Amino acid sequence: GPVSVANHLGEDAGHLALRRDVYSGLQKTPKSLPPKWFYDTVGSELFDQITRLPEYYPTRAEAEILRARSAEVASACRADTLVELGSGTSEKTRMLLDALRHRGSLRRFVPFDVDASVLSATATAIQREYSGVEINAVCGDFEEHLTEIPRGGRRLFVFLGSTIGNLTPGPRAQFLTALAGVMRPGDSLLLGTDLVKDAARLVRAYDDPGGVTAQFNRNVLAVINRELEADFDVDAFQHVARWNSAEERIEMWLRADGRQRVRVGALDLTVDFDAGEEMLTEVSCKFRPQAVGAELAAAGLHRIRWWTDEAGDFGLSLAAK
Ligand SMILES: O=C(O)[C@H](Cc1cnc[nH]1)n1cccc1
Repeated sequence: GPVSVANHLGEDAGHLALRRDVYSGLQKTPKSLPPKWFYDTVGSELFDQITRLPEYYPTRAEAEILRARSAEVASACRADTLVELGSGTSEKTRMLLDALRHRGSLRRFVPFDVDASVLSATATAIQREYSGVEINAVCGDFEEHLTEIPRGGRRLFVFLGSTIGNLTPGPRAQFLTALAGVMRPGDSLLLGTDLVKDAARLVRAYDDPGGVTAQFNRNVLAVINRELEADFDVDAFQHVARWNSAEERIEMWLRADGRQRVRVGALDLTVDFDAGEEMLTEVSCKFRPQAVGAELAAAGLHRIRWWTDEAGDFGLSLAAK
């Protein structure tokens, strides 16, 4: 089947994004940075390791549900088109493509991510594995290009791994409304959400003893050093995995050991950390089963299936327009 890659991000859309977020976030109280900057190539290789740590259940837990329920997903949604908000490199992507193909209905695949080079490699791979699938890959972001996803057929939009947990409730409803807004009736969304559980287990999942997560968190300082010509003393920031009980969310902070004075050249800006000051680099919202379905409803989607792993750790929702 034919490939297409359509690119809607400027050649430097990523750099200007990085300059804006760092400039704004290094000047607020407390300092905060978006988590999307974790995922350069070094960072992406660290995230590949996190998914295989014993402490980090979410990848395994979702995998278990999908290894069991992918057929039922394909049966209930009847889609001929799989749209992934994500790069399409997962094993779980092949689970869902397998289900639609086994159902005799796999006609089209639409990966939707921001790195065109990842999309082009994904399309090549999928096009070799699945004869007779059209791979319409889209390079864009959620804030402006969800309308660039192709029309027609019955579409299953997929957004796994509790990625939506990276969105606090304000931006989260703003995303679900936009997505449901581009969905046609008969389309359906598959959404993974990590569930509230024992806080001791939540905190260990985000601070593994060897510190693979610690390097992942600190890696944000390396990306800023390199792409904005800053001088973070990366070794003098400490990984801190916090449980925010009232918002029911994990938080990833960097605590500054000793007063730091960092200068980001490309921005012509100097920031200051007091000794022990902590910067927010991620939130990882955990969910309750009723609150997920209710939130889907606010956006105009009606959950028809909810699915849990054998242990109750992770939830997969299937909702229709
Ligand atoms: O929330 C998560 O556990 C991860 C990020 C992360 C893993 N360990 C520390 N941070 N994730 C998954 C989708 C989007 C972010």
